[PDB]
Amino acid sequence: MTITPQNLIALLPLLIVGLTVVVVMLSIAWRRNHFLNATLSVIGLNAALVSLWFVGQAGAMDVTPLMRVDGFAMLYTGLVLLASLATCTFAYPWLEGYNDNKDEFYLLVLIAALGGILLANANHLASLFLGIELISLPLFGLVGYAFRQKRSLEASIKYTILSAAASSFLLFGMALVYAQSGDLSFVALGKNLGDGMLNEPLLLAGFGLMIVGLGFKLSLVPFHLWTPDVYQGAPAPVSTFLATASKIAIFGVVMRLFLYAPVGDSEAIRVVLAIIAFASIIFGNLMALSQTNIKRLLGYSSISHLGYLLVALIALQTGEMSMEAVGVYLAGYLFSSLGAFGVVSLMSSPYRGPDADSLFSYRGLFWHRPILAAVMTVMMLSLAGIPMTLGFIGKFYVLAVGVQAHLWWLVGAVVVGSAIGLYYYLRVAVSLYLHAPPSNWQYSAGGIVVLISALLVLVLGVWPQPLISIVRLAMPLM
Amino acid sequence: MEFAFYICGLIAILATLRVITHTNPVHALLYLIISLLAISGVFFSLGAYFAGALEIIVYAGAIMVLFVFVVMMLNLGGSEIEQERQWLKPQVWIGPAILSAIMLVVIVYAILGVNDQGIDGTPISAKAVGITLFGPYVLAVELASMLLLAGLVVAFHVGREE
Amino acid sequence: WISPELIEILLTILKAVVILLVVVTCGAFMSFGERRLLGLFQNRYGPNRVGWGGSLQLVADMIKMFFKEDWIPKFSDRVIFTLAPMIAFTSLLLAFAIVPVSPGWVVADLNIGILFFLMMAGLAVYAVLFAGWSSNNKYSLLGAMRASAQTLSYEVFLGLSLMGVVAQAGSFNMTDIVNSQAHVWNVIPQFFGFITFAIAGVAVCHRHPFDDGYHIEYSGMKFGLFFVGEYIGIVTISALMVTLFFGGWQGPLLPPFIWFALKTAFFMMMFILIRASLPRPRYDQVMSFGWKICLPLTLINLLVTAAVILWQAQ
Amino acid sequence: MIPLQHGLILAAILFVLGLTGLVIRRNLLFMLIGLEIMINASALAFVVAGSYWGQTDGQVMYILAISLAAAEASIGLALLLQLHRRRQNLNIDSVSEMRG
Amino acid sequence: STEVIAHHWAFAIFLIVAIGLCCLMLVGGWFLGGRALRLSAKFYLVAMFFVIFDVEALYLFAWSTSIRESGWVGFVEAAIFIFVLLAGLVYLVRIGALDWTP
Amino acid sequence: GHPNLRRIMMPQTWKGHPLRKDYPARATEFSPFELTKAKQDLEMEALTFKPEEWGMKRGTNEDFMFLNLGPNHPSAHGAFRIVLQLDGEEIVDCVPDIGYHHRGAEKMGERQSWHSYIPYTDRIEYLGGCVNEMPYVLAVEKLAGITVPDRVNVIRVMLSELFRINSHLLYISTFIQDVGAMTPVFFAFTDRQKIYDLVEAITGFRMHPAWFRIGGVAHDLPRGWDRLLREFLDWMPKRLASYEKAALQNTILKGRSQGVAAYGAKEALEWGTTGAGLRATGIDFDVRKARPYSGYENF
Ligand SMILES: CCCCCCCCCCCCCCCCCC(=O)OC[C@H](COP(=O)(O)OCCN)OC(=O)CCCCCCCCCCCCCCCCC
Ligand SMILES: CCCCCCCCCCCCCCCCCC(=O)OC[C@H](COP(=O)(O)OCCN)OC(=O)CCCCCCCCCCCCCCCCC
Ligand SMILES: CCCCCCCCCCCCCCCCCC(=O)OC[C@H](COP(=O)(O)OCCN)OC(=O)CCCCCCCCCCCCCCCCC
Ligand SMILES: CCCCCCCCCCCCCCCCCC(=O)OC[C@H](COP(=O)(O)OCCN)OC(=O)CCCCCCCCCCCCCCCCC
Ligand SMILES: CCCCCCCCCCCCCCCCCC(=O)OC[C@H](COP(=O)(O)OCCN)OC(=O)CCCCCCCCCCCCCCCCC
Ligand SMILES: CCCCCCCCCCCCCCCCCC(=O)OC[C@H](COP(=O)(O)OCCN)OC(=O)CCCCCCCCCCCCCCCCC
Ligand SMILES: CCCCCCCCCCCCCCCCCCCC
Ligand SMILES: CCCCCCCCCCCCCCCCCCCC
Ligand SMILES: CCCCCCCCCCCCCCCCCCCC
Repeated sequence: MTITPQNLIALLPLLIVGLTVVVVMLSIAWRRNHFLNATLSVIGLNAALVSLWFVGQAGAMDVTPLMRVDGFAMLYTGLVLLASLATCTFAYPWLEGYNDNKDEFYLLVLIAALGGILLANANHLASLFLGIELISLPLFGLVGYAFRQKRSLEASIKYTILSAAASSFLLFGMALVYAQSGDLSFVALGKNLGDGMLNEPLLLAGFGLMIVGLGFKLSLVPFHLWTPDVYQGAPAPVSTFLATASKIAIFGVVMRLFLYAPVGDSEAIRVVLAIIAFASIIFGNLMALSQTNIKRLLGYSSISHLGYLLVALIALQTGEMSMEAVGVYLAGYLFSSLGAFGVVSLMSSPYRGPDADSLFSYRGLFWHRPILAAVMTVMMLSLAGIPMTLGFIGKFYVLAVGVQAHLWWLVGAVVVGSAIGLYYYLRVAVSLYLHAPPSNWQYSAGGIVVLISALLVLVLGVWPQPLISIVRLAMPLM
Repeated sequence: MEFAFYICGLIAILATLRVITHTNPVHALLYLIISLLAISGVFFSLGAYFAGALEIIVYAGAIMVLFVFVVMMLNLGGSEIEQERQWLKPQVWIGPAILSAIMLVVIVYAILGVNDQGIDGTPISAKAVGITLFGPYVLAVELASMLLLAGLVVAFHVGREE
Repeated sequence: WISPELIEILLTILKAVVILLVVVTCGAFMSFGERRLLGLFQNRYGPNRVGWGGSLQLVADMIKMFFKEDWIPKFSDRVIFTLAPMIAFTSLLLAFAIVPVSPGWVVADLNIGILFFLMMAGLAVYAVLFAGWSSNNKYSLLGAMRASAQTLSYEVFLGLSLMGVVAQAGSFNMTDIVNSQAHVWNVIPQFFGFITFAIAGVAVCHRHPFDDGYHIEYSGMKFGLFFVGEYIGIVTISALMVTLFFGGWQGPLLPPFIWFALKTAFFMMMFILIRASLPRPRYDQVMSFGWKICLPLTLINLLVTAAVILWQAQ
Repeated sequence: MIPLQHGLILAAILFVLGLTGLVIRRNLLFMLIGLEIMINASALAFVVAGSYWGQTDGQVMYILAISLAAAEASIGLALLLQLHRRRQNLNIDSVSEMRG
Repeated sequence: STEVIAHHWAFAIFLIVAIGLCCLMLVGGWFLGGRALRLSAKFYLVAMFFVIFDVEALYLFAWSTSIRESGWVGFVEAAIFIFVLLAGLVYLVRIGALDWTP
Repeated sequence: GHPNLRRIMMPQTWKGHPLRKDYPARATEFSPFELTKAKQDLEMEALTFKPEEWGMKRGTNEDFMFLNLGPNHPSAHGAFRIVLQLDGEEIVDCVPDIGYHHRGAEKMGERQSWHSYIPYTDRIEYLGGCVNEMPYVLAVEKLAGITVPDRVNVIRVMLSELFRINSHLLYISTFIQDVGAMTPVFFAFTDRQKIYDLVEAITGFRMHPAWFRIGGVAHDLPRGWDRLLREFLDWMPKRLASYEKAALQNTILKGRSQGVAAYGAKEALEWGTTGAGLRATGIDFDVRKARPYSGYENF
């Protein structure tokens, strides 16, 4: 299919982010300026975020044999852009203490945001593969941005090797699926099967290998062991981006793939995903019980929350509010993770060299940083799914979707994992208020971002109807 | 056409098996280059002429050159690699080889239960590939340029000397 | 056994064998001709005593290098050390295997063509890398890394310099490329492609002025293999330049092989004159010239060629 | 007249060989080598599938696969050179300081 | 067709006789005649630049053989691709990545 | 207070001091055992290299490699070692190892008569010939109280300038060869052959004429020398202009040569630099004008 001017209007955030990549690159080539290049990056990301309005009035269309733009893609594009803007905002005060070049951080963040937008719009195996690697490789750079630091180099090497392995698994699965089906579009994966013969062995093997790759990308058990190490070793704004934008974009494209593929209605794939979701919820909650490190704890938390999201994903073919539950949960999880990782990033900024440890020591945070302690305890209550927080609204959506589809094992898993999460989240929240033995406007901007995230979490926790209406307004193509 | 396919596939399998069990890095890279040439012959036997040409031009002509270059820069004399031979110990490789064999049997069992009319080997030229590349796959090309740009920026940021 | 199909198969095989033998003989006689033409450019005679006009000199160095003692360094990797001159010979010999020297006289009428040439050059960098590594000499290793970095810096735009000719022909095939030059030779429209291809072809053949050495350990017949492969590469680059930019075998009056041989001999002589005339630039200057000037020139030439082609297609 | 199953079986054999080389080798260089074997095997599987269906899509996916392979080789060898600079060894078991 | 199989046989004989001639030359050279530093990261950077720009070159190779079929739309797409390529090259040159001397 | 007072002409394991009056001048008996021992030190020098005897410091910042450029130099300036301390391609430090061409010429000056020493004066700067003979015979004539006639002054000036042109032709051609242009050295040696035709006619020899004498020259000028001098003077300028246009105005040669190894007047003065290297700093100091000799004021 060719490209029309209307298709160009539907292409607007991708084009704006790519143009921002080129413009920031040429500005770095002109003269290295941290403030100017960070400003150009955030201006381009804000321009894409406001061009989503013109995308919405362009209507839902098919822009390529590869991309499909609708309300689904609009919602995930907005979430990815918000995560990228917050990552840049947290990254500036951290990079103020970085001795080497700081401008390449924003270039990598922009390219990863471009990959997230492509995954939001992806309707094809080619675009899904390309969006995954367009997210992953800038994250290879960003996770090991402070490569002089030993932990950052360790996390970079681990993430690079394991993500290359998962990419090989994903591509081999895509090749097996293509060998079975003959077309790489999402809607044709299983369309050449009839009379109850949907469970073709080659198609199922290909989808299993893609499940291996995507479950690496989503920190799902048993492809989850990288998550605490890479979350701990990466710079804290990189940890923010890796927790929010990468996970959200990959889960959105997995949502679209299992919605559109006729093989997404297979029983065996559903049982395998149920096993993965059960194990992910239980294992991620259990493994965070005894963590004194906030980054590893948040990595295990990511494993559990992606398990809850996968539980919502399993009921996609049966229920009708599964993707609405996914949207509400992903908005709440994005804002909670933005607040938590942003408080960690603000307390870790500026970067105090590679030879000095970046340990958090959250105990007694209220007595010198009271607003940050309030934001972090709001995020700990939100990630626990406690009422008056948006995380509870997401957990409620997941539970309603599970009860509707009679997924009782997953329902019990959610309840048990919620109790275990309650334990360790409340431990962190009460450690903030115990007793233990900046000065520029960009640090204040990061504090404003985490404060606004806390206010949004509380307000949409007590009044979730605007978010629900927005998510229901983002209807993909049936 | 089939005879070249089977010989090139056998050569690729044997060369890769030599790669993963070798101690000398330059010899392992040479066997890898041989396996890539064999896989290019497999591509040419299947009619994917542009794929075979790029297999020699880029995979065996750029990426392996980068690997060889890095091996010269390290001056790898097998320090604590050849002197240990940990992968040659049966207690080390008997587990992963059994795991890989089990995965291979599962994948082959899935493969053998698929419809197969045969591969005709009709040559698909680079002209048709370029027509598809700048037609239905335009965003793949532009975002692949962005992907290579990201790889360039990351590798420059990490691989400096100062 | 009398059948027209088998007769045609044997005739085509015999033509390919004749092409191969003439190319190898022309490479060795190109070494002798470099000595004689350097004598001509430098107001002297060169070798004109061994045989009539020195024509038997090449046989004398062939005999000398055969009966020289065969020597391999003691702590050298024997397989890689032996393998480097094999690559340096065979890579650009097989690159010649696509060159149409006459209508009906070709070895392989491949649909990839100059793609096969790029395949052969990308394999040919391994000869320098292997000669430097396997010699167990750190001077040779450093020289091989410098030479291979130079050849990568010019191989990065060799194919892009050919892409304007490919775009004009609309094909990778060499017969189609020389048939698209039936009216005007490609040196006129693809002039910038021609000069960038000339620079890249001289640089990837390790010729002056792109020539701590990675051949000091080689001796006897392996050194002769290196030299004969270098001259075979000179012949192959000259013939490819003739076919891609100077109409191949096309000409008004002479037989087509006469025109092809005359143009190839002219570019062979220009290789010798380039060695005799130009000084050697510095290493950083050479690589900065390869990356900053020639590669953007090839890209802009490809863009303008495409714009002209699409504008002229009404 | 080459079966599609035979090409897929060859690609699977090369894939599991590359994964075995990735697992059993302590050297980071041999791990990167096994990763290259794995991605090349997957790209060969795509080429076989595209040649069976008579479509350019297999070669296009091959092109994207080798673009990824080139950029991943670049980044992995940069990280390997950084590791060799800051630790003077390529033992991947020594790079294990974050745990629990 | 007889012509293509004849050309395949001729190409096979060409490769075989070339490799065998070089092997026989080495064997005759062996048989005859009596008997008796740390490399900088700029090498990696240059080889890495070659690999990346060679992949972008393959994309342009595929474009060049089908320019007339793609039309002006393909020209616009390749112009965007080449502009991204040249912006990356300008960035590499200006930051001193491609300067061998410091 | 010397930073490194090691031997510079003799090897480090040399006994005695050769220019002392009790040191015997003649060659000692050759021994293959000492040759084998010095070969063993040559092979073990790469292993037992200590970067403090040569006057350097910081002998491997863990990146400073070491390079050797001799003692087999394929050039006309001779063979001598330079050991280079390198940071990548940059030369952090370098000391030259010289004395590989020590002939004991001063010691032979104590062992030859005033007349029979003149051929040894030839071989000091072997591209100079009569230029090397000139200061020796002028100093001996000062010792003897001899004032040479004017024709002797003009003859010695002519031969000195012919050999100066010969040496300058070799220098320019070898520099152009070192840059990378291999052609002009052939024509420059043809011009050197024209000079050698005249010098062979006058003195009977090419490179070491040994023709100057205490009080004059060995013979009178042979009949017909002016024809050869006129032929060379007609031959030279077009060849020189051709060399300039073909190689010295080449921008690749200029990029190889301009700005490379630059120093000013103070650096030239503090190191005893003379000749064209000193005068390129703007210091006008030529002996033929500052302290005139051999009738150079009449030109
Ligand atoms: C070709 C197709 C179209 C391309 C896109 C449109 C054109 C893009 C043009 C980009 C221009 C980039 C260069 C801007 C130079 C600004 C110079 C300046 O005023 O700098 C002041 C300051 C420098 O930093 P500081 O440290 O504060 O300096 C203290 C010393 N006075 O810096 C500042 O205070 C920041 C000033 C920012 C000024 C620019 C704001 C607008 C940027 C628009 C482009 C962004 C991306 C758009 C993406 C597409 C949108 C549709
Ligand atoms: C009527 C029965 C059937 C219906 C049941 C419905 C559920 C609600 C009623 C039952 C609730 C039982 C809860 C039991 C555990 C209470 C929490 C607790 O004791 O926490 C304190 C303890 C930490 O204190 P300490 O022992 O000092 O730890 C030292 C470690 N450094 O913390 C820890 O050691 C870690 C605590 C981990 C999280 C708590 C355990 C969760 C288990 C699953 C919860 C869901 C219920 C499933 C059914 C369970 C069996 C009835
Ligand atoms: C002989 C026993 C084994 C001896 C040791 C190994 C030697 C090398 C063997 C592999 C390479 C040669 C294989 C034989 C090819 C002979 C020609 C042939 O079969 O051509 C058929 C076909 C021609 O094309 P098509 O149009 O399909 O033909 C149908 C007729 N119309 O052809 C094609 O489509 C493709 C032709 C083959 C692909 C090109 C060449 C690939 C070379 C790979 C080398 C790998 C490395 C080898 C290293 C050896 C040392 C360890
Ligand atoms: C400072 C920033 C950077 C600025 C830019 C720097 C880089 C500049 C690079 C410029 C590159 C220019 C390339 C121009 C090529 C135009 C000719 C061409 O491609 O013509 C194609 C056409 C044949 O194609 P077609 O007709 O389609 O044939 C098949 C039939 N279906 O051919 C024909 O029909 C024949 C056309 C002949 C045209 C001859 C004249 C143009 C080419 C020669 C230029 C010579 C320039 C000399 C030096 C100038 C000063 C530098
Ligand atoms: C020291 C020796 C190292 C190993 C050397 C190579 C080993 C194998 C040697 C024996 C080869 C036997 C013959 C192989 C087949 C030849 C014919 C052929 O390739 O035909 C297939 C195809 C024909 O194309 P065509 O017919 O025009 O298409 C239209 C449809 N009929 O044409 C094509 O597809 C053309 C593309 C394939 C050509 C492959 C040529 C060899 C490639 C490897 C070179 C290795 C160089 C030395 C080592 C470098 C360092 C490792
Ligand atoms: C069969 C195919 C082959 C057949 C043979 C014919 C083709 C031979 C091609 C030879 C190509 C040689 C290319 C050499 C490029 C050298 C570039 C370089 O590094 O130049 C350095 C020099 C100074 O650089 P700069 O940075 O200014 O330093 C000044 C510091 N004081 O910078 C400069 O001096 C600026 C100018 C540099 C050189 C420009 C390009 C000249 C190319 C050679 C002349 C070719 C003429 C045509 C020959 C006939 C072709 C048929
Ligand atoms: C359940 C939704 C969230 C409810 C509010 C959670 C708390 C938010 C921060 C409010 C301010 C906290 C101040 C705490 C002071 C503690 C003093 C202790 C003294 C011993
Ligand atoms: C220093 C750290 C070394 C880690 C080595 C890890 C090796 C793991 C080997 C796993 C072997 C599995 C064997 C097959 C098990 C049964 C089949 C799979 C499960 C059904
Ligand atoms: C330097 C040129 C190298 C060429 C190598 C191949 C030589 C092939 C010779 C073929 C001769 C016959 C060509 C067909 C007939 C037309 C020409 C007749 C007069 C020669």
